Formats: sequence, C-alpha cells, structure tokens
Amino acid sequence: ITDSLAVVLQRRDWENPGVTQLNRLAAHPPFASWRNSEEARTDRPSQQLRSLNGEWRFAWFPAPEAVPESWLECDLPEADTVVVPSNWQMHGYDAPIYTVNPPFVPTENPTGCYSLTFNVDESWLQEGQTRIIFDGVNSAFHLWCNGRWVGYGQDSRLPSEFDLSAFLRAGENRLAVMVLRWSDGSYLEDRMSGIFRDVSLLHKPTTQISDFHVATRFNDDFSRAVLEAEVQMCGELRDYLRVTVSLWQGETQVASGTAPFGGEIIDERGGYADRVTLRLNVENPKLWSAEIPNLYRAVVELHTADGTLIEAEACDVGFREVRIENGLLLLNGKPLLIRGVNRHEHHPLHGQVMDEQTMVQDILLMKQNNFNAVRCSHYPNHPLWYTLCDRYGLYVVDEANIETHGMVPMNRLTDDPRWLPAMSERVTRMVQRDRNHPSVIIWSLGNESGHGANHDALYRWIKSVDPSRPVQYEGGGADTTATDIICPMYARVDEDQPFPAVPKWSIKKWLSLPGETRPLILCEYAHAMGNSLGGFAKYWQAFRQYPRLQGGFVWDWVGLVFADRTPHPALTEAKHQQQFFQFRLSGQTIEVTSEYLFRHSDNELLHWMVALDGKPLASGEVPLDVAPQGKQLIELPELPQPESAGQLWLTVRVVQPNATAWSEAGHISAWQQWRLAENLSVTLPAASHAIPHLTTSEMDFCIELGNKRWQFNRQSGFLSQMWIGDKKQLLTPLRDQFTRAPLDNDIGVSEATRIDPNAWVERWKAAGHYQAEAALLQCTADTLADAVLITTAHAWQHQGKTLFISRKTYRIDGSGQMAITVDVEVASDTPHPARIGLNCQLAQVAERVNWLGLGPQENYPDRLTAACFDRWDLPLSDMYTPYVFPSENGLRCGTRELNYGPHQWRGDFQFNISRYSQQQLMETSHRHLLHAEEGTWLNIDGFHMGIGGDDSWSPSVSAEFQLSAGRYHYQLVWCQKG
Amino acid sequence: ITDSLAVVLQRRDWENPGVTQLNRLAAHPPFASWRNSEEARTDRPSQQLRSLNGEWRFAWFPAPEAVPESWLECDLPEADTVVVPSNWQMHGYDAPIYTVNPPFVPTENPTGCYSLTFNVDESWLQEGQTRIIFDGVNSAFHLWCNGRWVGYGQDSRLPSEFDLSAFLRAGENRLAVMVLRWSDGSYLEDRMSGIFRDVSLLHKPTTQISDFHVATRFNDDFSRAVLEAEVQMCGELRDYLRVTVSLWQGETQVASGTAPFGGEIIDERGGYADRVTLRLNVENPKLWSAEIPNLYRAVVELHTADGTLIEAEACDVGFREVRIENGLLLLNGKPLLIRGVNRHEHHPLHGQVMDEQTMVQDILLMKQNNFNAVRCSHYPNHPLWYTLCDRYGLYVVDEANIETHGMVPMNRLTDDPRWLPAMSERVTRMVQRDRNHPSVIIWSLGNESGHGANHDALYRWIKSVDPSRPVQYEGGGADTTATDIICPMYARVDEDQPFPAVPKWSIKKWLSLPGETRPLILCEYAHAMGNSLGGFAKYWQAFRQYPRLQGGFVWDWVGLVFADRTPHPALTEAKHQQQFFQFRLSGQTIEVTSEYLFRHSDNELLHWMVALDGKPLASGEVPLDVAPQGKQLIELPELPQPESAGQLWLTVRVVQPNATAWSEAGHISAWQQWRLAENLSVTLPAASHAIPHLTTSEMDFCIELGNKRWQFNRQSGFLSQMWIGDKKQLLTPLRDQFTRAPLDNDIGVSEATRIDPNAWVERWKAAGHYQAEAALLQCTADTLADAVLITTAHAWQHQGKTLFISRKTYRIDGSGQMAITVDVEVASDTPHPARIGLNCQLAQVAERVNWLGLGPQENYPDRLTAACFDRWDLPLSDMYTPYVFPSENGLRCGTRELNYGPHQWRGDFQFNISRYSQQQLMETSHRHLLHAEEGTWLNIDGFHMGIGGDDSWSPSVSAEFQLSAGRYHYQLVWCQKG
Repeated sequence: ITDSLAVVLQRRDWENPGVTQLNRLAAHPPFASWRNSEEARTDRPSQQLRSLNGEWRFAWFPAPEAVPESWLECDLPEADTVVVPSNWQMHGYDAPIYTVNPPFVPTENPTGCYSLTFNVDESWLQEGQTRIIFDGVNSAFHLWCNGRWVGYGQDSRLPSEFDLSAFLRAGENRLAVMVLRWSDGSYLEDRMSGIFRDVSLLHKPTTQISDFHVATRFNDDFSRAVLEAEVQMCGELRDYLRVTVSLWQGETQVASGTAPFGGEIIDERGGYADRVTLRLNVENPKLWSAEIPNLYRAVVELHTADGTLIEAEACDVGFREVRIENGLLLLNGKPLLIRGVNRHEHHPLHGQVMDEQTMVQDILLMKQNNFNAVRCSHYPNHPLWYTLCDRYGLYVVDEANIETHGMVPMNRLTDDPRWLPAMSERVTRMVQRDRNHPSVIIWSLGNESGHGANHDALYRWIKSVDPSRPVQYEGGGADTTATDIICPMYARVDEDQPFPAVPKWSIKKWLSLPGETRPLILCEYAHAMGNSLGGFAKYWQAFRQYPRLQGGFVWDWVGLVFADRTPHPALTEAKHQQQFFQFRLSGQTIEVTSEYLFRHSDNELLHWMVALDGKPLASGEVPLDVAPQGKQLIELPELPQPESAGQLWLTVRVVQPNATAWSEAGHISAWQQWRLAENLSVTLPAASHAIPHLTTSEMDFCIELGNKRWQFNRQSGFLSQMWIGDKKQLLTPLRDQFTRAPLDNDIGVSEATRIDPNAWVERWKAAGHYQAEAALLQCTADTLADAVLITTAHAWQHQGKTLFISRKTYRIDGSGQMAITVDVEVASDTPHPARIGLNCQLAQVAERVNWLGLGPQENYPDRLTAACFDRWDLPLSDMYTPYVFPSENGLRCGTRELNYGPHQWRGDFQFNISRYSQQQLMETSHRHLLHAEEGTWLNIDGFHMGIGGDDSWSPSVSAEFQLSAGRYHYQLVWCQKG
Repeated sequence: ITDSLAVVLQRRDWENPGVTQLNRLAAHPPFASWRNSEEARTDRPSQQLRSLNGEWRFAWFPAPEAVPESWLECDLPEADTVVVPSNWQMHGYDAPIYTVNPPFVPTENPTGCYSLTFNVDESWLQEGQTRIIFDGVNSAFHLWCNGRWVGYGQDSRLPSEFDLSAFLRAGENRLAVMVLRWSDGSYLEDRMSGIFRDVSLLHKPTTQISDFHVATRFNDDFSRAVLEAEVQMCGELRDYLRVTVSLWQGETQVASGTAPFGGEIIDERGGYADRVTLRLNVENPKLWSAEIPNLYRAVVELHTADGTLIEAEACDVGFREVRIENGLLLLNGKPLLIRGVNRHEHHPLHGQVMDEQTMVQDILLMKQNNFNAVRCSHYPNHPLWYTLCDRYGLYVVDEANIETHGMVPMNRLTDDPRWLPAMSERVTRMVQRDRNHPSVIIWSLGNESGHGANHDALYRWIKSVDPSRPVQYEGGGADTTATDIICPMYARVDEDQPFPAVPKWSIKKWLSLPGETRPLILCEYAHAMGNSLGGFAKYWQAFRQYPRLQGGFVWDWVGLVFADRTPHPALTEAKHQQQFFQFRLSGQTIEVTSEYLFRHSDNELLHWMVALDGKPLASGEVPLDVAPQGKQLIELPELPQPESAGQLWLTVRVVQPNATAWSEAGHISAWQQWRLAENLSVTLPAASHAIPHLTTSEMDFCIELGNKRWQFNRQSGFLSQMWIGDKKQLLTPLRDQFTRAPLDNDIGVSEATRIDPNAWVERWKAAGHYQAEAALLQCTADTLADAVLITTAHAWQHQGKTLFISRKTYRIDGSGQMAITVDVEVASDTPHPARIGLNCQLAQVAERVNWLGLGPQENYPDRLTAACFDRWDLPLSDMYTPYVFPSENGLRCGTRELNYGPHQWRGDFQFNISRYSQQQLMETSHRHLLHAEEGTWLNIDGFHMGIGGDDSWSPSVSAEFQLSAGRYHYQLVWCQKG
C-alpha cells in the first residue's frame, strides 16, 4: 500500500533540499494546554502534556532499504530496549567520530528504527486535537502511527510536531520512527544520530490558542511600560470567544486585559478575525537584566463570554529593552559589557542529551566565575535552557542551526537560491519558538557559512518580524550587511591578520575603519584548548578602555571546565578578568569602581589584608556601598611598617556574606593585590667556622661539609649527586633545560602527515632544541677563604651550530648553602627557547609542596594576573594539571622560596614539580597512559615562554612573552634542613 | 510500481505549499547550446534546440483520481488531437470564467492529460545531457517519460526544465503530462489551465555552460564601460577548459576576453573553481535607451586550450545604468519620464498563447502612440517579449507571479513564514531568468498581496543579488520598506483618498510627506474601462510640473485597444498627452521644447497651418533641430489677417519624414493647436419680404413659410413635426434631455444584487432623473413684425419634487431659420445632471456627418485636449463608438456647426448622432444585441458632464466637470437647405 516502506522510501526526501518536512505543524512557543488558569500561573505540570520518554524498542540497519516491512506492524524479535532520549552510538551500533555532493548523501545510511507501544485514554480521543512533539531527532526521520505513515522531519535542533488525531485508536497504539543518519539537512549541520531530546504528546481543545507573542515598550526613563500581547487562535471562530491576558508579580496581579477576537484593519481587505492584540500598562515595571532577573508571569486564557475557560497558556516575561544606539549595544539604556562564553550541549556521560540538573550546575558555575552571557554554540538549545537563563539571569545569543564550513567556496549553498527555503526554515522556526524569552537578546544567523544573499534575506526577515533584538552573523568577514554587530572570530587585540578577502583586523583597528559605526563583540575568542588563555588580560584591558569594544564569548565552556565540570586553572584567570569591581590604589586609599549597570552593591563586603612575605600583619573589613558604575573610597588604617626585610603586599577581596540563587554565603567575587613597600635585606650571614673540603679525581669533584656531600661529574660538568648523611638525594643530574613538552598552542594544527612549519614545536624540532647535546668546555674547581667555587661552561650544538651556551658558578660555603649562578647566551637566529632553567629528578617523594610565590593555581608569564603572592602549601598531586593531552603544566611563576622535603630553593624563579618528566609528557598521547616515575621531577626555570591562547592554529605568544633577549641571567640558592 | 498513478498521486504535491517542484533543474537565462560560435553571434537557429510544439494527444478528466493507469503506457482511444501551446478551455472541456483554505484545493480538480510520441535521434543519446523545457503550464503538473515518472512542477509563468537523459530510448518515446487545474500555487496566482507556452528539447554537452550573467559599469560621463561577465560551468572540471567572452557591434568585434576556470578568493576556503569572471573594456559605448536601443552581441564560448569549441551561448547586451539618486530615477544619468502601459498576455483569439507577430504589432502600436514603457502585468512574460523590447526600445518592469488579493487579511500568506519558500521560488527564478535583458529596468515583487515580512526578505534578496535595478512593490500602502519607488494604484492628482491604514494620498501630497524622499511612479492609473480616460491631461500636467512625479503605467493596454487591436478614442488622448515635443506660442513665435533625453530630433519636421473656420489660409514646414531637453524658436511668417468674420486657428504638427523600425514615413508624433484671433460677426441678416404664418388650433401651433412647416404640440409643448414640401422630417419630437446612458464610470461597481449608492447612476435613479415627467406650464404663440415666437415652460417632477425647469423660445423668421433659446434651472439638492440638451429622432438617414468643431474622434469635456478644431466629414458609422457594453458615446464637443442631410444646426454645443437611442443603449447588455432604429437619433447638448476615469469603482468626475451651476443657457439655430 501507500504506507509501505517501498512507497514511503521512494522519493528519498532525505536527498532533496526542497523537502525539509511533510505534514509538520507550525512553530510556536512551548505549549502546555492548561485547563485551569491557576495551574498555568504557578507553572504546575499539565495533564494535557504527557511525556513519552522511557523504554522504546530499537533496531539498527545499515541502510533505509534494509528495514523489513513487518517492522511497520510488529516490533522486531531481536530489537533492543533503550531509553529514547539518547544517541544510539552510545550503545555500539555504528562508530561516531569528531570529524562533496550538496544534494546527495551516501547510500550506506545507518538507520535507527524506534518503536513505542502506549495507551491513549478515551477522553483524548473523544474531542480535541492530539499531537506528538519530537524535541530533537538527529538528521531526518519518517513517522508511522499504527502502521500508517504520518510525516517526515528534518532540522535536528528544533521540535517537530505532528497531528496524531486521525491515527490514534483506543487502548494500545504503536509509533514507528525511522531515523536516518544523513540527509540534505546534514549539509547545513556540518554526527551522533538518534532521538536525543524529549518526546511528548500534547492535547489541545478543538478551538485553541495556536500562537502568542509578547513585546515590551518603554518611555524615555523606563518608568512606564506597555506590554503588547498578540494572540492567534485556530479552530472555529465564535462571537462569544474571549482572550484574557493577565500579568502577575508573584501572587499579585499587576495588569489584565480582555477582548474578543478580531484585530485592527491591516489593509484594504480588513484585519485578522482570528487574532487579538491586548495592551497592558505597567507602571514602574521591575526591569529584567542579568544582574537582577526580575520576572513576571503572563497568563493567556481563551474562554467564553460567560466565563468558562477553554484553555490557558503561560510564559515568563522580562521587561527589558535591547537596542543599538550611536554604535553601542544598550540594555535598558546602559552599555553592556559581555562576559560571555560559548557553550555546546554536551552531557558529561550521555552525549547530547541535556538534563535540567546539568544546566543548573553549568549556570551556577558560569555566574560564580563572573560570566553574564552565553552563546548557544551553532544551534538552538533545549527550551528549558532559555527558561533557566531567564530565571537566573544570563544574556543569550540564539543561533540558527546553519553551518556549512565544509563547502570549498564556503558560501556555495548560502549563496544559492535553491537552498534559501531550507535555511529560511531553520531561521524562522527558531525565531517563532524562542521570541518570548527575555534572556535571548541577540539572534545569530548561524556559523561559518560565508556570506550569501540568503543571509541578507534572512537578516531582513528577522528585522521585520522581530525588531526588538539585534541580529549578528559571523561570516564573509564578520562585518557584512547581514549583521548589526562586528562579531569576529579570534581577532586579536593589537595584531592584524590580513587574510585575503576576509582580514581579521585587530579589534581596536577594526572599530575605527572608514565608515564603521557598529559595536564589536567577539563571538569567539581566547581559545581554551589545553594549557591556554594567555593574553586574556589584554583582551579585557581593551574591553574596558574602548566603549565600542563590548566584550565577547570565550570558546568552549566545556573547555574552561573538564567534562566532569572540574575547573581549568584558566577559569580563575577569567573570573579575575571579568570581575565587576575594579580597584585602584593611591597612597593608603582604595578606589573601588563598580562595573554593575543596574544593581547596588548590597551583598558586598571588602576584606583587606597586609602581609610581609606571607606573614599577615593587619586586616580589616569594610562594607561596600557603591552605586551602579560608581566609586567608593576606602581609607586604610595606618598600615604596619616593619623593619624586618621583606616585601609588603596588600590584598583586597570582595565577599558576598549572604547566599544568592547562584552562590553560597561567603562567595568571593573580585580581588586585587598590590606591592606596598619592600625592605632590602642588608644583614650579612655570620661567618662560619668550618670550610667545605674539596677532593679532585679525574672522574669527579667531591665537596664535603659535615654530613653533606656534593659530587660533580667532570666528564659532563654537571652536579651529579648529593648526599645527606648516607642517602643520595638525586636520581638524575641537575642539568640545563631549554625545552618544554609542547602545548596545544605550541603544536597548532601541525600533524605528522601534514606538517605546519610555522608552529613553535616544528621550529624547535627543526632547530634541534630537543636533540641538542651539551658539551663541556671549561671546568674549574677552587677553594676560597670560606667556600668552594665550581665553574663550568657548556655549549649545546646541533648539526654543527651552537644554539645555547651556559656558564655556571657553584659556591658552597660553610653553612651548607650552594649558590648557583647561571648565564645563558642564545643564538639570535635559532627560534626563541621555550624556557631557560634547570632540571633534576629528586630521589625522594614528599606529600606537600610549600612555596612563597604567586598563586595557588598553575600560572604562566602571560596568564598570571589572577595569581596572588603568598605562602602556599599544596599536596604534590595538586601541582600537576591533568590535561587530556599531556604537556608542560603546573608552573608557578614569581616564586621566591620553594620547600620540598628537606630541600629549599631561594631566588626569583618559576618552577613546576611532579612525578612526570617533560620527556614522558611529550611522548604520551593521552593522560591515562602516564605513569609516575621513581622520584620527583623538578623544573626550576629562570625564564619561561608565554603559552598563547588567541587561537590554537597559529602562533599566538606575544613578543613581550617570548625569550628573545639573547642573554639571560639567574641565581638560585639550594640549601637543606639546618 | 512506484511510477503508477496510485503511488505518484498519493502525497498530493499540489496541496502542499512546501513542495513546489520535484526534480526540476535550476533557473538560468535562455540557452540554445550552439556548437559553432558564428551561429551564436548571428542568432541563427540551433540544431540542439528542438521544438515539440505541434499535435499532441489530449484527454480530460474530472479529477486526477479518474485517470486510468493505462494512460501511462498507451494513448487513450477517445483522446482528441490538439495543438499543445493552448488552453484546453478553448476546446470545450470545462468552463472558464473571469472570477478559502490556503493549503487545500477542491477535490474536483479538472485534469488535462497530454501525451506526445516523438523520435529521438541516436546522436543525442550517445553523449551529453538532454532536457525538456516547459515554458508554461498553468497550475501544476506531473511528468512521465516512457512510463517512468520524471518530476513535478508549479509556477505557471516560468519555465520548468527536467533532465530526460536517463529516460529516453532510441526511436520512439512517449511523454505523458498530467496537468491539474488547481494547486497550492493557485493561491499565489489568484484560470485557463493547460500547456499554454512552448515545449522544447535541449541538448547540452557533458561539460556545459550552466549559467552566465552580465553587468555594465560606467565612469562619471559614460565614456568608458566595463562589461563584467560571470560564467558558471557544470560537469567535470579540467585544466584545459577555457571560456572566451566576445562583444560584437554588428560584424565588428569590439572587445574580447579569455580565462581558465577558477574565480578570485571569496572567503577562507577559497573561490569558485567552476566559475570565471571576465572583464571587458568598451571605450565610448553606444548606450541603450528606449529612444535609441543600441545593442551589442555577447558570445560566450566554452572551449579547450587548443581551440576546439565545446559549446557557445549568446545574448544581447545593452550598456545602460539605472539608479535612484536624490529621489530621482535616472537612466544613463537622466531623469526618466515613464510613458507606460500595463499589458497582459492575451491573444486576440488564442487565449494566453502569445506569438511573435502579436508582440511586434503591440510594440509598434505602443511606440506609435508615444509609449516608452510597459509593465508585465502581475507575472513574467514570454522570453521573446523581453528580446523584442530590447530590440525596439521599451522600458520593462518585470513582475513576480505573486498575487493573493483574495486573502481577507490580504497578507495572510505573505506574512506567514510557511509560505516564504513558495514566494522565494517565484521571485528568485524570475530574477535568474531575466537579469540579462537591458529592457528590464525595474523588478516588481508582485501585485496586491498586502505587506508581510516575506516581501522585505525577498526585496533584500533582490537587492543583494542584483543591485543594478531598483525594486518596486505596491502593497501595504505603496510606500513600504519593500519598495524603492512610491508606486500607488489609481492615486489621484489633487484629491486624497484617506482609507484606513492604506490611504491613497494625492500624488503631489504623497511626494512631500514628512521623511519621504523616493520618486513616485504609478504602477496603475487612468483606468480605461469603457468610455474613460477623462482627466488624463491633469495627470500629465502633474508629471511635467513635478520632478519626482516620474510618470506611470496606464491600466490594460488590451483596454486602450480592442481585442482585435482596434484603437480606443482615448488612445489618441494618451498619444497627445505623452508626446515628446511641448509647444508654446508667443506672438508669432513657437517655442518647441524636446522631451527626449538622449536623441537629437534628426527625423522631425514641423508643419504648421492657419485656418479660418476650417478654411486654410497659410501653411509652411520647418525642419526641427532640437537638442535633447532643448528648445527651438520658430518665427512664423506674416500670418493672414482676414476681415471676414470667424476665428483663426494655428495648428502645428511634428511629422517623421523617414520610416523607422516602428513607424512608417510621414508618422505624426506630436501636435498642438492655438486660437489666434477672432473677428465677431457684426453683419446683419438682410430683411426678408415674407413673414411666417401662424395658425392656432387647440391641439397644435402650425407655422408655414413657403414649403416649410413647423408643428408644435400644444398638449406637450414640444416641437412635434417639421415638413419640407410634403416630407415629415421628425420621427420623435424634439424634447429636453437631462440623462445619458450610463458609462462604466457612472455605474462603478454597483450591481443589481449589490447596490452601491454613491455611484452616479444610482444617485440619478434614486432622484428620478430617468423617470421624470415633463409637464407643460405655459405656452404662448405670437406674431412679430418679421417672425413668429413660440414660448414654452416645462417642469420635470418626480414624486412631488421639481428637478428641472426648462423655458424655451422659438423664433422663426422669414428666412426659414428657427432659433431656439433654452434656459434650464436645476434643483441644487438633486444630483447634478449628466447633460442639459435637446434630443430628437430624425426621419432621414444620411451617409455623412459634417461639422465645424472639435476633433475627428469622440471627445468629451474632460477628455478633449487631443481633439482639434476644424471642419470634419465622417461617415455616420464613424460617429458611433462600438464599446462592448453599450453606453453614451460618440460625443463631439466645441461644435459650432453641424450638417446632416438637409439640416444645419449652428451655435456652441456638443452633439452625438447615431442609429441607437440613449434608451436602447441603456437597456442593451452587449453591443452585438444592438439594432439600428428607423431614423437618426441626434443629441445636441448645451452642456455635458465629464466622464471620469481615475478609477471605475468610485466617482471620479472632477467638480469642474460636473454640471453644478444650477442655471444653464444655450442657443441653437436650426435651418434647412436654402
């Protein structure tokens, strides 16, 4: 018959861009079909919305032409039971991976056959309309109900609704869903097939609310608002039908309106008889923002003239105005600063199935790290996400599910009018679904699809239908006519990237180009792959200095956190750079500037502390009373002035004494540190009575002082062994190190098969930095009046070229201390080294690492503003960052003192300490393959290269963070317990 | 199987707005696939383009579900042979007439089943691609080739192409076309189904030119041009493929360019490898316009690197620039004045099948009547029409086939995103087909569809794809954001029509509204239904006075001409109002201003003539040498100054001594007449010796003078009979007439079932003008010294109210002359009468009508500027205008003398003379039902109402042309041969 798979799978609707759906209902805001208005007001669950999530029968087939006809009537015997909201590649049916003919898809199209057997009660079948809703099905699908074909759907990321009234019988019914892995829609979504979102049954009355959308208008000072609500009905029009729209703040009704159906005259033929526009006046409305997410409840009742209710719908309403004025994006008349992050829908252990608790955890983490905006990365999200962003407060950019980055002209589809219908569906249905949410402030036309005329047409469509929101689009150079905002991807603060026909100007230069008036917000910046986010403070200095630089979205929230939502160290950096209080020090006065636009600092307390080399001396706490965008002066008490040598540090932090909806009591939101005053140590070490004794064989230099011994290998010139009593302290000799295990930013997109030679790791490998051999040049050993002096000279050579020369002096005096001075010259023509330091493997393993230096968390020369100077004590495992792909990690900069076991190192250095060598980190592909080595590897660097982070496919370490000086000096004193 | 009608007619693609085609090829400019470039250059017929027009088998079925399956393989036995380019309602299968559920169409859908059996030669099947082209199929159709389903098509007014390569066999093949009368596309085309355009087979090579479009760029003074030609290939790309674009003026090549494939970089992924853009420099190009349609020939050759040609295409190229600047529409830098007309595709006797000769005849007639622009009324035309407009010179507005005027919100579909794909197809495919034509200067988004967001989206699409042409759209008030031109329908010169939400301002007021900067061109004005076009001169006075009033398109070319292309009298008016030479008189000097923008008057000769009461006295001829938009002064020779009584008239006309492509030698293009000087007649009639003798019975007054007798009925008061010798001269008594047979403008849209009371005919009927009865009040008869005086008074009364009073004097002197003075008073509260005159039925029928008065053609008080004062002699049949719906017709205004048979009437009057009474014209629905009456009906009016013409659904007669004075006087002398 006509419902057999032979007839249905004959036109190949999945290989036709002109067919994106069959028998699919219109798009609309989410509906519950409440039959009592009190349940709609309180958002209570509706008896008319029945979830079909749960156990479904599933079968897998290589191609759609391999499914038996009997599947249409009876479930297959070998079918496996699954939970329908899921991806079938989470169960071992076909292999998904991360990674040609625009209309055609491969003939071997993996096919999932879902089926459900369910009861429909008689009341639903007696009257009204029953529909099935698929919140998301990846690629395309065909639907059968009790063996009769219903319809066809595409656009995985938006709901597909089908009228099931004529197909449902009494009692048991069977739904059969054939889901294809690829369709023509895959060319706009350029894996992970299946029914990955919720499946529901909705019952509406015969006459019903078919649509409704709300808008807010304000006077000049936002003290008066008009809420306009347009309501569309479908069904049989009657003269007694009424629509009431009521606005509620809590349990208190603030406005209400009622009217029959029939709108104003639109043109010569009249108006809409099935539509009604109600206008509600709200005096002194509580405005919505991310800082204070004030919400109202709008209840729309379709009833009769006498008063019996037919059906009620409801939504949350936020009174807020978004507009671009004089080149500035304003919310409620104030210039926004977007502390945004890009976020994909990725469950920690369920693929693309997003549940409520994961969303709440993510929102809490983002708000706790000073994010106020989120970008729906390249497709519309679960509808619950927008509700949660309304309720907690987060600016949302809603993005159409259009992504054609694989195209070689890259606008081949988006400049073709034959693809205009498919793109128009993906834009219009998203706008029709999500236009009522106050959190959504910007529409995005999609991601990386070039710039065609379809983009301009859809941009103009959105501007006509919804003028309340700006439209942004990155594509064709991030500044085309299809965007209201210049929205570059990974443009840099100061350095231009003049690519042909799509240059990435520096954002400062981009703002001032001839004729350019628009605000700039980066849709993607600060790529967080691996050990990254160097140079973030430069971006935020630019954001705060330039009015039309209004922020951006950091790429990949999850990423800034691990899959289990464990935070990356760079997240701390972001939290510090995006904090809402800026601090200035002048003498003994702290100026606190609030970066809040709307809220007073009513839950803020300023704690301060003064410390000398990590030892606290004075502290206090001052309540903050700062108006939005205002300033508060805090005069400090007379600060201590110690006579003891050391450096005075003043730390201030902002604490929230009370808990909020998103933070616990005592939450730290902002902080800052200053150097107050330094006293230089002029006290001399008291002269010792003993003198270290030197013994010289041809093999080694041996120095003895009490129970301590130092042995230098004369063949190699390096300190080879150390003895306390009779215990050897070293496993590997202390030797110079100029390389690091490459980071994701060092590697770039360089591949073993496809080498990119501009990458840092490629330049280091070609120069022979990893294969350079140390050759001893001079070695002298002398006894002074009160010490022993060892001097050595080493040259590192590769293929006849000297890359580095290291000259070192070792002074061992009568107190047991060993001072090491290192002077290194680097050839100007070799690539700048990743580091200049010393490396050794300590024989003993200790539980704790103590250090007077910067920060508790890993910090680097170009990512260290969020670290504070103090005395830190951590477990050894806390000194290693478990990046998925192993690399150099765990460095602590600005370190004056390091204590590990019985060993102390003093000076001015960076260090990392771990159980993994740089060699093992380089040669291990995944972090689970790492194995702890016998002792502790210590890397003490005098100098270290920046890590970059602007992007991960080109060098991004700024010149001020490269080791280009050519000559380098450092000193470190090594002592033991005594 | 899957090709059976059961499977194919199951998804009901004709009831789904989301399916407008299946397996349809892309849109492109017309292709011939020439295999030798010399044939492409000379536009010789191509052997690769084979017409399938001719004899086809046809069957008719009530519904698509009534067609037998056997039709798919064998032709039906009862099938009738027809010519395929035709409408099947021209053969009696279902009834077409002139005159609910947006997706659904009636289930009783009349279905035409066409079939063709044809030979395909082996060479086409060996290699290459063979496609079938349907230039037009009304509504929707399904296609089968040799029993296998090919595809589905909609959008009747654009070609549908299908690849037939896999379906064609050797020798005989059968095509089966199922054409439905209605589809969802009918909601955008709101009859006359069938295959009404040409059907062709096109053979292209395996690698082929798939697209090409040309653009012209100019410097500031148009002395240098760059022709940019973008060429798109489809097929297998090779490194030796080359594209050559050559430009030819006649047989002389002016430019040429060659390049391999591969365009410039468009974005990060590169450019188009299958596209090439060639730039050609043309120095001092001959510019295209309607006045001088200079054309070049562009030949595009796809060949190899060695030189063998693969395939050639060609087009005509016009170098011209269209832009809107400072609110003015400029062509080649000059402000256009659009002398336009709306033209439907309507064959005189073949329905909607348009052939070449009809197009050429229409273009010649339009150019001969001073039209320079044509509007494709509501759909794209036959592709040959645009070529003919390129070659002869006519500005063309190309309109999308979108028309939803039946919708009750009237933007219900065009504001719905679910209808955006269907509308986008109709716009994009038209632009893709017609963008290379120089005649097309404006894109139109459609007709009467309200204003939705789809209109804005498609407007922006056109502006992105083709910035070389302005986009206009009437809908939602004719001044929305979806139009570059204010393009009202039937807006008036001075009177506003403030409708709710779509006001029709006066065009003068519309121009100056706050914030309005755009030019105004009426897409429809001067409705020409029936006896119409009154007030046209007001429109053209406004056009010439106001710079931003740049003309308009007169509604319905065919209409301004009858179906057989016989011209309406108002066409003359249009020709006079749109003439390109304006004339001013000052003393004896004529100032001639040229309205041409580009051409010198090199084929123009000014003839002049001076006449006294139609008797010529002096004439001459002066060559015209006028620069574009310049002036020429012509001093007249010493004009005659007669002493004889009469009025001197100066007539000038512009003659084209040489023939053109569109006009014959001696063509008259412009003319003008002035009154020079009048001499009043002060000579007295010599006193007569005889005196008319009066005899008075109670029944009548009888007056005798020689052989002449006049008899007045004393019961009625009217002159009842006249005798010359013994022959009665009258059949109906000479009586006052205040009514006329209503015109289409008098009736409006008033209907017998649906009466519109504001219409003029309704107001006259309600007032009793047609039923008013004359009642004699006074009647006196006296004998003077040398005459007889009859005085009568009549009152016209209806339901107790006196509407008109007529007082008349009759003076019969000794020369046989009868002077009649008429004084009429009209009640101020009755509607103003259509006329005030006398009416009689003359007993004799004469061959000719002679008159000293205005014009040879029918002219009216508000349509008479094109009539000239002279002595005119016409046959009686020339005095009747055969309007399809009979009405008042044939009036000649400004008439001083009228001669008919032996009768002469002198004075200052209007008249019409015919064989049909006003009563018969009123009571006859169609002109073929009219029958000539016994004698001649003469209507001599002292005063006549204007006819209107601004529209035909509301009163449009201006107040200066209504008979509102309340009192009226006229005089007429009636004499006979003597």
